[PDB]
Amino acid sequence: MMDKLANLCITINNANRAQKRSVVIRRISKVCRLFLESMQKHGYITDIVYIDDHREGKAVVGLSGRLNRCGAICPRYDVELKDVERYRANLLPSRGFGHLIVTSSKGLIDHRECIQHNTGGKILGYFY
Amino acid sequence: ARMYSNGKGQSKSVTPYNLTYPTYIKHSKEEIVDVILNLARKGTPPSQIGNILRDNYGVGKSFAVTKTKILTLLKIAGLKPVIPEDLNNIVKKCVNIKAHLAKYTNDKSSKYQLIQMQSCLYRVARYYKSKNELPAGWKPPF
Amino acid sequence: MYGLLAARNLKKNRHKRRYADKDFAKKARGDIYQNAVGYSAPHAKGIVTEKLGVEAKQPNSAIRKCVRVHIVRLNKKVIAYVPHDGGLNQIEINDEVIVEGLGKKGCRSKGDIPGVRFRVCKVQKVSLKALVTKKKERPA
Amino acid sequence: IAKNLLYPTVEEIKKNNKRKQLFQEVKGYFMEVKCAGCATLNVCYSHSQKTISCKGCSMVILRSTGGKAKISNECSYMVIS
Amino acid sequence: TKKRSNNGRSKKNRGHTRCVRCEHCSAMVPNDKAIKKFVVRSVIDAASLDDLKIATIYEEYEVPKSYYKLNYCVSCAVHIKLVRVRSRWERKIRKEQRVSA
RNA sequence: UGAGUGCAGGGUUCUAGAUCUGAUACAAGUCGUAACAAGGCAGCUGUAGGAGAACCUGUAGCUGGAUCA
RNA sequence: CAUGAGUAACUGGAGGUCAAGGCUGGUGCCAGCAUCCGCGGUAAUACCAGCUCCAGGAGUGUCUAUGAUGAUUGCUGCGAUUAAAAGGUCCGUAGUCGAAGAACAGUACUUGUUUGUAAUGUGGCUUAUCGAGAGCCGAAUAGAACGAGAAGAGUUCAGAGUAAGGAGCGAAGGAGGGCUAGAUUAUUGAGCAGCGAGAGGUGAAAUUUGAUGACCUGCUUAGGAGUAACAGAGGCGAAAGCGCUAGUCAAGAACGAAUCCGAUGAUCAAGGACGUAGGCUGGAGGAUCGAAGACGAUUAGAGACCGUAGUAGUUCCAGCAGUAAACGAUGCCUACGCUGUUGUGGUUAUGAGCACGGCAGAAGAGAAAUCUAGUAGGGCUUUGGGGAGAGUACGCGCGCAA
Ligand SMILES: [Zn+2]
Ligand SMILES: [Zn+2]
Repeated sequence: MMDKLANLCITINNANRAQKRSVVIRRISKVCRLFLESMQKHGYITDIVYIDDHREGKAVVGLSGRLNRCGAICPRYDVELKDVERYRANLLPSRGFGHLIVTSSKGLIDHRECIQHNTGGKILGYFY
Repeated sequence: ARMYSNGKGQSKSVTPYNLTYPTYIKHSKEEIVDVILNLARKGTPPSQIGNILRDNYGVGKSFAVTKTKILTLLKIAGLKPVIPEDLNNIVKKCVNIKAHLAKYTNDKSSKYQLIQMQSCLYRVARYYKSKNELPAGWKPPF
Repeated sequence: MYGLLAARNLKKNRHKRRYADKDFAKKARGDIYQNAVGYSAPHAKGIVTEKLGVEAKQPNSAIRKCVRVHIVRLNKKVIAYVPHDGGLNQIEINDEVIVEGLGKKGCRSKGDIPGVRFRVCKVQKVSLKALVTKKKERPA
Repeated sequence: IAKNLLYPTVEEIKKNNKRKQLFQEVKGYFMEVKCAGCATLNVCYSHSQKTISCKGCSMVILRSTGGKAKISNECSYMVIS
Repeated sequence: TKKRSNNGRSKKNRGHTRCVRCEHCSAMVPNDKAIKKFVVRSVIDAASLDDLKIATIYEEYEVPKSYYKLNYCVSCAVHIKLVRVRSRWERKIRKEQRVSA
């Protein structure tokens, strides 16, 4: 079976390239919800509905014009606060915009919040 | 996909969204519970119990009335078999293939099918003898 | 092999791959100390035993002047090249010469000279360049 | 979102496979069949795996097939669940 | 480089096929690759039908025909000129040939 | 507690050897011409015989074929 | 501080890479030069010298190890249709990797405080004419002690039941396999009858066979192989492979649907089973075809190609062996993905679907040809690293040998 967080990313990336505005995503987990909810806070996606089908789960989402790309990293590497900027420079296009998402004892947070809260964690994914 | 061959079939049957109580039916709870335990004592497998309840007595999925599953009811009544019914059906097919090959020794296709069947037996055995459903030194009837 | 707890499998695989590199292989598994000049020494002393000449490879047309040297440190006998214009005239039989490498990665032939792997540097303790250009004289 | 994607038309529902939908659909249902002549009522399942005979008169009322089962020529039915 | 998408033969979803023998040289060729030719030939030539009309005892007569399917290997088909070499765009055109007589 | 030294064996690394047999380089020597064009018997892979030498012949396969028919 | 004075550059280069001369004289594939590419056969900006330029400069050339060049070792970050490169097919242990929902616990994980670094190195300031130097300051790696947070990972549960798996039910489909009993012709061989001179074979002919009656036409028989036409970009099987008709024996794939159990799963060193043909050990048999061997022709020569003939093999039973251009030259699970058309088997609100295919464009991709090749840090195994020598030597394991 495919990784659920990988499946999420390819589904939205392809649909964006094909110039569609909305998609249905077919297998959902707890961190998939939290990832989508992160993209909504930063205004990359607009509307979210979750379907409680008793068979795994599924979501319907509206895409914005601001989303260029997103992706998951596998495996989920452990990082000290000293390490995160290395990954930031590898993944993101510019020092000015975009988000690298990290899981922590305080939920999902971005590479700026890591400095504010003074915490590393595990690397999860990115979008710009 | 399938475990022993290159199959990718998709024929299944849909489970309902909610289950309710089958008010259209023409028997009580206690009658349905009696019908099950009779069919059990006569020696029918629990998958066949389900088929009869649907087909003749008119109850879907056999749980909406009882709030309990078929195999659990048989354990409450004490009618539990010595071997789980899945492992039991695998030993039967092995015996059949060995009885064919015993008289038609030349059949390379049947030889092929036996080694597949035998592998599946031990994979199932190792499941049950971890959940304490079989004695540790159980061995096939062969 | 890309799993988070896969480090042992990954390490053992990647180590085995390196033997496909000629460089790593020779250092590991070949005879790297067989040569007069190489891993062992930058220069080698030896005594001249015969004077010799060899044809250049095609398409060039020449006779190249060469010397048979007995190497003190190994007791092998080897061929060496004598570089300069009138150079062969500066050497007698039973002279001592110091000998040097041609500058390739492994010991390999250079230019049009087939199968010769070293060149003369000094004769009787003095620079061959100075001898040929008449800047200095034989010790006598 | 699009209305077309979140709320399909009933036409679209009926063209899709029973699993490949936003919510999966049950296709089997129960019916009350009445026998020609004796007018007794029997509960039956559509898609029956077993042949069924009328209570009392023992006329074969329903025949099992590879798909949806076949009601005998004269008989009639109503959906109950 | 690969010259044809179908490898020059009609086999798909199979391992192996029956062989047949070439009419001209008896070489073995796979059935799904062999060049095929159909023939329907009158027993009596056209230049005799006007004599047949006075020779026959019957009120009317229908001449018997003879039927054949012939098989050829590539070398023979090219040499006998059943098929010819064609340009890179023509190679893709597929059309049924006439039955011979 | 034991150095030294007898006598048999092993384990390693080097080296000699009548004679045989590989490889590589041979300006251009001798005999043919096997491959590349339908290369003058279309070529190639496995296997088995045979033969101055390239190679030839039977059997099953492949098109990278001279045919997408 | 005071006295004299007027001394003080070389190494490598100048055809391209690579800064800087078609200058003058010698030499004529010689002598030499050249990391690489290349110069010289009498008109050499490349040899040997003169003269002018260039580069660095108290320094500059060469040889040898190593780091970089190098995404040519690839964690970040390469490749495997045709350039080097996916195991012939399955089973399978160690190993690496593994649903949704509701809850729980703190050893990894991350972080605080405290320990843990003289020199060196790092961030600074101060004094030797200046600059290295010297002197003083601050923080620090890995490792350990005690607390904290709980997203991910982990453990459990069942009024939960995967477009995860296995068991089972119903109607049906197929050259899938083993066994038993039958079949229409055809090719050879014998018997007998009719006839009375040639048959065969080739591009053209000769070996060869015929008055002991050939050839061709009848009737009888004896064997051992095979299933024509229908027959296809049709079907079935793990692959190798499977085509006459009945009867019989096991298991499998797909489809329909409100059946049952509940994580039983993916991939796989070692280990085990199958594997066209040709080959080998023993038995049965022997029609046709035909390696070896023998002739007739053709040629300078044919040992070959062609023709006549002929043996092992080619068939069956019981085994060994283990290779193929075993190829769609494209590993296995699992995803996301445009349209039109044509098949095969079930089901159908007759609108369509599900499994297995063929074909034609598009968009992307790619060195192109083209597309099993589009998108992508999903999981696991095999595998390549300029030609040659070489898939060869030595050792070892299997095999009767090959
Ligand atoms: Zn009735
Ligand atoms: Zn032919």
